[PDB]
Amino acid sequence: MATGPRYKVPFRRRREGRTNYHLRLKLLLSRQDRVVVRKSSRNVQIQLIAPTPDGDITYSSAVSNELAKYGYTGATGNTTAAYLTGLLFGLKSLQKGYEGGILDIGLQASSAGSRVYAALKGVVDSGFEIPCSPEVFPPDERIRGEHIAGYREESSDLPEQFEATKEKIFAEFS
Amino acid sequence: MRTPIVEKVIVHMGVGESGQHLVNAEDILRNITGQEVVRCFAKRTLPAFSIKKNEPIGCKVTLRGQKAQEFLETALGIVEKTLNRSQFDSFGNVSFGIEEHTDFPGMRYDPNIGVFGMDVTVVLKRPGERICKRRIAARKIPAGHRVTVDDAIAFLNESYGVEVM
Amino acid sequence: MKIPKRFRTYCPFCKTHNEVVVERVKKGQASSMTHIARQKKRQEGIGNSGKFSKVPGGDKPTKRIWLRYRCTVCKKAHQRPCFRAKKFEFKE
Amino acid sequence: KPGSMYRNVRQRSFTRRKYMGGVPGSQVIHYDMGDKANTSFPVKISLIVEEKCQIRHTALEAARITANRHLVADTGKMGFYMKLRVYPHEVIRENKSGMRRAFGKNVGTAARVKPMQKIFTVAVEKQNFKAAKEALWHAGQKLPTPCRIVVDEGAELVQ
Amino acid sequence: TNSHGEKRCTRYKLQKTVRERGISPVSRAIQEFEEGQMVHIDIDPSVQKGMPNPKFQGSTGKVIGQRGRSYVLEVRSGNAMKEVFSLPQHLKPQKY
RNA sequence: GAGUUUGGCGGCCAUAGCGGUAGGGCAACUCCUGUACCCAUCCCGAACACAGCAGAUAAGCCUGCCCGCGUUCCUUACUGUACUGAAGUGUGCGAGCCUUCGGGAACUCUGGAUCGCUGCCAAGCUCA
RNA sequence: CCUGGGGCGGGACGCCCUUGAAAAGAUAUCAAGGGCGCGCAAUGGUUGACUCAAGCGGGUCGGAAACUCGCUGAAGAGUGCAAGAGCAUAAGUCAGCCUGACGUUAUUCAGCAUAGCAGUGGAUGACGAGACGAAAGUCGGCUCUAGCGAACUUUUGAGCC
RNA sequence: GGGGAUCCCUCGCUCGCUUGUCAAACUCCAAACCCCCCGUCAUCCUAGAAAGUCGGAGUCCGGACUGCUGGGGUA
Ligand SMILES: [K+]
Ligand SMILES: [Mg+2]
Ligand SMILES: [Zn+2]
Repeated sequence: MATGPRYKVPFRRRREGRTNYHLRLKLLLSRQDRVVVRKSSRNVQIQLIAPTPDGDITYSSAVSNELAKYGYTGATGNTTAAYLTGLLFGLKSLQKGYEGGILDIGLQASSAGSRVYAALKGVVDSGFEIPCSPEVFPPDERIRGEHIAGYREESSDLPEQFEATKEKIFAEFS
Repeated sequence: MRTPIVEKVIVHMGVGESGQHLVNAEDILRNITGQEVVRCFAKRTLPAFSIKKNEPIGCKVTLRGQKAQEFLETALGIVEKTLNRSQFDSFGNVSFGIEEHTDFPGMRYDPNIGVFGMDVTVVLKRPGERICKRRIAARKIPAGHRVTVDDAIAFLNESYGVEVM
Repeated sequence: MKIPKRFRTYCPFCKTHNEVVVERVKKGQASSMTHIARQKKRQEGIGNSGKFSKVPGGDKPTKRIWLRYRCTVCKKAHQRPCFRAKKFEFKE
Repeated sequence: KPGSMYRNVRQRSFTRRKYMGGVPGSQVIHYDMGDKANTSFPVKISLIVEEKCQIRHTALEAARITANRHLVADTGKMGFYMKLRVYPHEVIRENKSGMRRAFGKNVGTAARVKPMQKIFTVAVEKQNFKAAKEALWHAGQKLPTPCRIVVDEGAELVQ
Repeated sequence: TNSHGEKRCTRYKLQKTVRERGISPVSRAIQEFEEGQMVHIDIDPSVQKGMPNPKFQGSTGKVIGQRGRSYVLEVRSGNAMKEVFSLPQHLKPQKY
């Protein structure tokens, strides 16, 4: 709303409402690569991003779309998919050589048992070192997909297929 | 997707003085809404009301969903489906102040309690106003996606048959 | 200003955070057997006594609140540099 | 108190009235004379000072009074438009003891004008050019600076 | 009378331009300088920690070490060599 | 392997803002549908959160355009003006001002442009 | 003692901000505007969630004075107190949990440019313990710059000589 | 909100678009001097740069010219 020469417009990423620069400053002071976990309504995405004066650089990247080749047919936008994507991201980053980072959830609310923390647990369980406290993780049953009992009978196959996708994703990086 | 759905319906009771009357007003409002009400606090001490800063004055409750629809239909029945142009906001919002809480079935007049009036406000939005309410990527909705007064009255007719005089 | 009577802080001796009770420090009576008291009695004679005939000076507008922090576990107190308040109470 | 006291500019501005106390109000009442709602006056002459000086509000008021009297007498009550362009913004002070704590008390206001700066502008018809010229000449006699009249609009309409 | 505080005569020195007020770009806070590098001291008023004296505003210092987040600079002040500690938010590399 | 669409994180932080106009979604995003659950409301599944078969490009988002206000840059006039570094047996009754050599605006004006540019990665795709 | 002689008046006699001060720094006067000799277990720390002032429109003797809804609103508010500076997904407001308003200790700044000088004060560290928080971090009080005092003496604290 | 029962009608401030003026302690702008650093030429420097240590001091009544519209002041 540029009223005049004395008006101050925010940064572009702040105008778009996509970044918190105070949090970003707090995260950059680590001098560690950020494990950037973002989720849309239909899938979840994880990145390993290091800062540069010219702009952020990404080291590793896993999306929910990559799980479907390993034998996953459930929804990509729930806890099991988020955990599996986190596991794949951690294993891929270990293959690349990068093995440390801090969790960057950005503007996403921090809620125990969230998809973000399921992806975080998947990253942790792959050996990828990242500071955290276990109380924010989802229960292991709902990482397996016990919410399938809610309304859908077809969702009842989520635990065994989650185990199968997990074992195949481990095998790809074994 | 331009049908002006009902974003929320709000019932507010501005008693102006706390105490037993405030509790009775909040209980009757919660009874007439079927939802917990929340106390409104004054912002400037005034010797006319003899109140201080940050002290309970009234109560209001936000209703969303079929509860809002049912309360809105009852409240419009109390005015007999009538609502004129001056009631409406400049952007599709209305409100009107009824007097007797006795018009809502399920509550009895009390000689001690008296009769407290209240004002009801329903805010008309469009399907997608989450853009200015969600946390991430929050953008102001354009002016072409807001709701006009004539659009609001047309919606009220086609949804409740509440004629506007 | 008010300070709590008991709060958790660092004990320099046990080297941990324990509950500590705050106690106001009372100034003691000066001993008559200290070297300055003996010197005053020795310099007492006929005439001016030097520094022992000085009258005590004035006072600052507010004095510091002399507080002592005793650990509830080791029962040892330590005293820190303290604030300067006109009115001081304990929060109970 | 002669105008030669607060006449020369040797100092910085003294105008921020929230950091001072008690300025006497200005004597100049109006700043627009004649017919204020007329703009189709073809001839427009102005009085420009030719030195950097400070003009006290009383000098401005005296010059304005004399010029306005001459214009009203000659061209009539609405045969002219006259504008006093400058406002007295500077606060004049005086030291009223000796040189100890000599920072003065506010005694008046003055306009700090630059060389070639317009003080008064007069707009009249073609036939009243010499009367406006004469009135502005009388006004400049009340000012603490040498002055000169210039024709701003309608030079070809006079000669 | 006139004081002797650190913030003496800092009205415009420690002021921001109109369209740079607020949260500063965070890239300036995570820049690294090598030993012996020449950096300018351009104090950011919004970063109130690790700020050198305004007397060293506008000076180029040589990086001589690091003391945590801050950098130790050798900054010339008149005819003396002063050791100035600064967070990178107030620093800026010299460009050749 | 080159480019594109979309998504994520960014850099510079209005040349990017405010406003108006016309087009798009196969994937992606999104609005959107619910509230068994993890999580939530000083009341409200509005938000946050979770789980998502449909509907939808009306919004967000993207692409095209518009000089309308704001901004930024150029151009002409103002103008080598204002101011100013150095020097001066130049000058004024004075407050001051001038000449030479060297720097040099701001505002306004004439006419233009500016309705962001850009880094990393990923995924769909378009290949010889 | 300062002092446009001295005296009367006053304190420009300690500390902090703006101007003076001439776009690095320094810079005098009984120069101009002034302020401080405090207040606060919350008016402090952290996390989460929110966004302020003021207008416009809607709402019942709830008046153009209350409370509430919507729109506009980079801040026109608030941040304890001078002045200046800083701050908006906050340095502001509310709430949850807390006491880092922690013991010890090293440098370098700046009082005191350049360029010696003190009690101090303020930045960056180290050691030892913690609070909050997914973590990153933040916290050595209250956004930054005022709120204070040598030697000797006594009293108090811990352990020693 | 100023003037002599339908507040029967008169209108000062307040908010904008144009006009005219301002600022030590205003700034959307913005020089010339100047300051730190880098390179360069120039000058000094092994007949000793910069740096360091030690011996001896005087000095802390200044004044003037040319500028800074320097501040104060009628001057
Ligand atoms: K004298
Ligand atoms: Mg004397
Ligand atoms: Zn203890």
